Amino acid sequence: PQLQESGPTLVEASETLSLTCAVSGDSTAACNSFWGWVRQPPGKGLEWVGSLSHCASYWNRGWTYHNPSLKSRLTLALDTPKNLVFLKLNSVTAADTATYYCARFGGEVLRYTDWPKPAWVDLWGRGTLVTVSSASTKGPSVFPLAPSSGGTAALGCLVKDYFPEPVTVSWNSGALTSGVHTFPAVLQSSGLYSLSSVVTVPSSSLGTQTYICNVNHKPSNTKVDKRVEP
Amino acid sequence: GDIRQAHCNVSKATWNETLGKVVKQLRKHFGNNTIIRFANSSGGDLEV
Amino acid sequence: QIINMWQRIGQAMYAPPIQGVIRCVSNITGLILTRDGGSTNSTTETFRP
Amino acid sequence: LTQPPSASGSPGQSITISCTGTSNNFVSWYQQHAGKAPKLVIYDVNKRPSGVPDRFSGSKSGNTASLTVSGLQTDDEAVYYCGSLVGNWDVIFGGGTKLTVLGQPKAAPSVTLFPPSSEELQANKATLVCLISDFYPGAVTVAWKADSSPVKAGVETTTPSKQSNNKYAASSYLSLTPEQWKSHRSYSCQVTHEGSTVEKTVAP
Ligand SMILES: *[C@@H]1O[C@H](CO)[C@@H](O[C@@H]2O[C@H](CO)[C@@H](O[C@@H]3O[C@H](CO[C@H]4O[C@H](CO[C@H]5O[C@H](CO)[C@@H](O)[C@H](O)[C@@H]5O[C@H]5O[C@H](CO)[C@@H](O)[C@H](O)[C@@H]5O)[C@@H](O)[C@H](O[C@H]5O[C@H](CO)[C@@H](O)[C@H](O)[C@@H]5O)[C@@H]4O)[C@@H](O)[C@H](O[C@H]4O[C@H](CO)[C@@H](O)[C@H](O)[C@@H]4O[C@H]4O[C@H](CO)[C@@H](O)[C@H](O)[C@@H]4O[C@H]4O[C@H](CO)[C@@H](O)[C@H](O)[C@@H]4O)[C@@H]3O)[C@H](O)[C@H]2NC(C)=O)[C@H](O)[C@H]1NC(C)=O
Ligand SMILES: *[C@@H]1O[C@H](CO)[C@@H](O[C@@H]2O[C@H](CO)[C@@H](O[C@@H]3O[C@H](CO[C@H]4O[C@H](CO[C@H]5O[C@H](CO)[C@@H](O)[C@H](O)[C@@H]5O)[C@@H](O)[C@H](O[C@H]5O[C@H](CO)[C@@H](O)[C@H](O)[C@@H]5O)[C@@H]4O)[C@@H](O)[C@H](O[C@H]4O[C@H](CO)[C@@H](O)[C@H](O)[C@@H]4O[C@H]4O[C@H](CO)[C@@H](O)[C@H](O)[C@@H]4O[C@H]4O[C@H](CO)[C@@H](O)[C@H](O)[C@@H]4O)[C@@H]3O)[C@H](O)[C@H]2NC(C)=O)[C@H](O)[C@H]1NC(C)=O
Ligand SMILES: *[C@@H]1O[C@H](CO)[C@@H](O[C@@H]2O[C@H](CO)[C@@H](O[C@@H]3O[C@H](CO[C@H]4O[C@H](CO)[C@@H](O)[C@H](O)[C@@H]4O)[C@@H](O)[C@H](O[C@H]4O[C@H](CO)[C@@H](O)[C@H](O)[C@@H]4O[C@H]4O[C@H](CO)[C@@H](O)[C@H](O)[C@@H]4O[C@H]4O[C@H](CO)[C@@H](O)[C@H](O)[C@@H]4O)[C@@H]3O)[C@H](O)[C@H]2NC(C)=O)[C@H](O)[C@H]1NC(C)=O
Ligand SMILES: *[C@@H]1O[C@H](CO)[C@@H](O[C@@H]2O[C@H](CO)[C@@H](O[C@@H]3O[C@H](CO)[C@@H](O)[C@H](O[C@H]4O[C@H](CO)[C@@H](O)[C@H](O)[C@@H]4O[C@H]4O[C@H](CO)[C@@H](O)[C@H](O)[C@@H]4O)[C@@H]3O)[C@H](O)[C@H]2NC(C)=O)[C@H](O)[C@H]1NC(C)=O
Ligand SMILES: *[C@@H]1O[C@H](CO)[C@@H](O[C@@H]2O[C@H](CO)[C@@H](O[C@@H]3O[C@H](CO)[C@@H](O)[C@H](O)[C@@H]3O)[C@H](O)[C@H]2NC(C)=O)[C@H](O)[C@H]1NC(C)=O
Ligand SMILES: *[C@@H]1O[C@H](CO)[C@@H](O[C@@H]2O[C@H](CO)[C@@H](O[C@@H]3O[C@H](CO)[C@@H](O)[C@H](O)[C@@H]3O)[C@H](O)[C@H]2NC(C)=O)[C@H](O)[C@H]1NC(C)=O
Ligand SMILES: *[C@@H]1O[C@H](CO)[C@@H](O[C@@H]2O[C@H](CO)[C@@H](O)[C@H](O)[C@H]2NC(C)=O)[C@H](O)[C@H]1NC(C)=O
Ligand SMILES: *[C@@H]1O[C@H](CO)[C@@H](O)[C@H](O)[C@H]1NC(C)=O
Repeated sequence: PQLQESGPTLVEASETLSLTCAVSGDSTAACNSFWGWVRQPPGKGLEWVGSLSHCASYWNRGWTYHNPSLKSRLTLALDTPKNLVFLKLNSVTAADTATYYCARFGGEVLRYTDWPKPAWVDLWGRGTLVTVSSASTKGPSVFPLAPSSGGTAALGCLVKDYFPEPVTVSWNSGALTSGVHTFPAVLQSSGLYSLSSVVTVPSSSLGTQTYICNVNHKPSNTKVDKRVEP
Repeated sequence: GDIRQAHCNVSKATWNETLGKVVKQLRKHFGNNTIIRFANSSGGDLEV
Repeated sequence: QIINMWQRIGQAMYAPPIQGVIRCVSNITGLILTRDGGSTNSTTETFRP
Repeated sequence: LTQPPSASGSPGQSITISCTGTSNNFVSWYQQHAGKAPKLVIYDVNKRPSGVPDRFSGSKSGNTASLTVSGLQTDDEAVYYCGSLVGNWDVIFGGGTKLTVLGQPKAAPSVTLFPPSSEELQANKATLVCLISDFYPGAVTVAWKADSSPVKAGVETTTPSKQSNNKYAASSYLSLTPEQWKSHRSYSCQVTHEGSTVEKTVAP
């Protein structure tokens, strides 16, 4: 049993996000489990999206469950012959940016009382990352970070809004190795990316000897070096 | 599906109205005024 | 599923299973009723299916 | 559902992580390795699935549900989420508990706070960055304050990542307007690690 997610990894804001899961080794017709999605925003917890099933009762043609908040903007769909799962999100914002997983829901699905009760996802997919942005490829804004402890202080270079990854920041073009550090990127509410760096140097070195970081960005064609002074 | 026993539905308003019209017809024989009580099957085969 | 109606002996019919949920709507057009023998005829009367 | 932010243990020891808010028995726990997809390690409370070691056991007492991992090992280092059915058909997930089976030794975090720059203020933007590093376990919550009262707006915190020295590190980004930056003198950044907190403050 394998779940393969497919669709656009990059969508613009306010548009319609569509994703499709392709199941292999199992039938969507099977009444043993529900089929839906679970999205996990970057560096955040798991949020339930929704699931449905055509296996109905006497008063309905099926069952469809939506997450109360996402209800208005989403539509869930199952293709039984083609064995495919669908997800459509209307009016999407950068807040909806997440790694979307194709989820198979287990529970009291094959033998329920009243309505069916799905409670846990037994089978997951590999998942894909969909990033929602209202802008295009952008170059990073570079500002220096002026330090002031413990005989040796720390200074760094600030990397502001940019897209897409990656960015490589070296101190004096790889002159210093020991005592050099770089932090990972961060996704902004505006759909962009941001990160920074830090290096520890003696106070005695402060003077005519200054520190310059070398910023390099391939997509936006940006190589910018900036000197740091307190 | 539903874990349930088979069930039969009858609307309370519709069954009552008929009963009220029917119970009056029995009094064209059993007399103007008398008490008519209804009850389920006495006993026997399942078909009965 | 296994029934003998009309008090038939020697032949029992097995009703085959049906795929899916069965739903049906019919008209109730009449009843089969019996009157009790206990009397107290001049007091009250009870009717049963 | 409320899941404890962090949890730590040495190899061979037994860890018990809790969850609350579960009134039903539909409780289930998940294991997600960083940079991978979540995998279900337990369902229907105590019951185990296929290819899952006996050492994982579910338990629920009252409104509190609990997972227990005995005989810790390298492959157990991940984020653990709990989830359960609620109401009619809705299902929710906890914040998840990050359990780390990292090599020794435990250590207090380290905070370095950088105020906005002069060139940054020229763009009519103000951003303060808290740099937290060299801590165990790899799960830390970060808080912001202005003078006294806390700051609930403009907070961006990301999941920590392991370094070359095996110590975890994370960075929180606070973006605000220059008007509120010059008005309020000092800006405090509180970093809570295993109950104990580490604080830093900056003023222009
Ligand atoms: C013989 O006679 C018998 C009668 O004596 C007869 O029994 C009756 O059968 C019929 C059908 O045959 C029954 O009618 C159905 O009932 C279903 C269940 O209804 C119950 O639940 C709903 C939902 O309640 C939750 O949600 C609301 C809104 O959020 C809340 O207000 C509730 O508090 C509750 O919230 C909890 O759960 C949420 C979700 O988990 C949580 O988020 C939340 O935090 C809470 O935990 C109630 O609204 C119902 O209340 C009504 O009835 C009571 C009765 O006392 C009244 O007092 C009350 O005022 C209300 O009137 C009830 O409690 C219905 O779901 C079902 O309707 C669905 O199907 C029709 C099909 O056409 C759709 O048109 C309709 O829109 C509904 O679709 C939704 O739900 C289905 C699943 O049911 C989904 O597949 C569908 O996609 C859609 O889901 C969407 O909306 C959901 C919210 O509804 C949402 O959660 C999803 O995520 C999604 O977005 C239908 O009406 C009837 O109840 C029986 N009555 C009795 C007494 O048994 C029997 O059939 C007869 N026999 C024969 C042979 O005929
Ligand atoms: C009770 O429980 C049972 C289960 O025990 C439930 O039964 C299930 O019910 C669902 C819902 O109907 C069914 O899904 C439908 O599938 C059909 C196709 O079915 C055929 O193919 C299935 C898949 O076969 C593949 O997989 C299997 C397994 O891996 C594999 O072995 C096989 O080789 C193949 O590879 C078969 O499973 C299926 O077999 C079933 O039927 C047999 C008899 O035919 C029977 O012998 C079997 O035992 C088995 O029961 C069969 O061979 C889809 O076509 C259908 O999609 C239409 O219908 C649903 C509603 O039913 C609707 O929501 C859809 O939107 C869609 O309707 C559109 O398309 C129609 C044409 O395709 C068209 O006619 C419609 O008007 C409509 O078109 C309009 O709308 C669309 C947008 O919606 C628009 O684009 C159009 O332009 C147009 O405007 C269903 O998805 C299950 O198959 C069925 N069985 C099982 C085992 O799950 C049952 O629901 C429960 N409840 C009740 C009350 O009974
Ligand atoms: C007293 O009189 C009343 C009224 O006269 C009687 O009530 C009658 O009851 C009949 C059933 O016994 C019923 O016959 C049904 O007709 C329905 C309508 O047919 C018309 O519409 C269809 C399109 O839908 C046209 O194609 C067709 O040509 C007609 O014009 C049918 O829909 C019924 O079929 C379903 O019900 C019977 C049981 O009632 C099942 O055996 C049958 O298989 C069908 O059930 C499947 O389909 C429904 C959805 O339609 C699903 O919900 C269900 O789960 C089943 O789905 C599974 O099973 C099938 C295979 O069975 C499979 O293919 C599928 O994939 C799923 O696996 C039925 O044909 C009369 O219409 C009805 N009278 C009236 C006026 O409506 C009453 O019985 C009388 N009393 C007594 C004691 O006899
Ligand atoms: C045995 O079963 C039969 C069949 O199920 C039962 O007979 C049915 O009984 C139901 C209810 O008693 C009845 O349903 C209504 O029919 C109306 C037409 O006659 C419909 O207009 C009405 O639909 C509205 O209500 C629904 C539920 O509230 C909504 O889902 C639906 O969308 C409708 O709402 C609309 O209309 C309003 C204005 O009125 C509007 O504001 C809305 O925007 C929307 O447009 C009901 O569905 C069936 O008609 C009956 N069927 C038959 C053949 O008679 C019988 O009662 C059962 N017996 C027992 C004992 O259980
Ligand atoms: C059993 O049968 C009786 C009739 O013998 C049913 O009584 C009915 O009750 C409803 C109220 O539930 C009456 O409707 C009322 O109408 C008046 C006049 O328009 C109005 O003022 C009220 O506000 C209400 O709407 C109805 O008239 C009445 N039937 C008769 C013939 O008067 C009773 O409903 C049946 N059993 C059940 C299940 O209720
Ligand atoms: C028609 O309705 C009557 C009334 O409910 C049903 O009679 C009930 O029959 C059951 C037996 O199946 C009785 O249970 C008995 O209870 C007594 C007292 O506790 C006990 O001594 C027996 O051992 C047995 O448990 C039940 O009491 C009785 N109802 C009443 C009110 O006495 C009858 O079954 C119905 N007919 C059909 C065909 O359903
Ligand atoms: C149960 O009774 C109803 C009403 O008498 C029947 O429905 C009628 O069918 C005739 C057929 O010619 C129509 O002319 C009537 O208009 C229908 N009634 C209504 C109110 O529209 C129904 O057919 C009966 N049940 C069965 C199984 O036949
Ligand atoms: C029954 O009622 C009729 C009128 O409805 C009346 O003439 C007759 O006397 C009554 N019989 C009695 C009360 O025995």
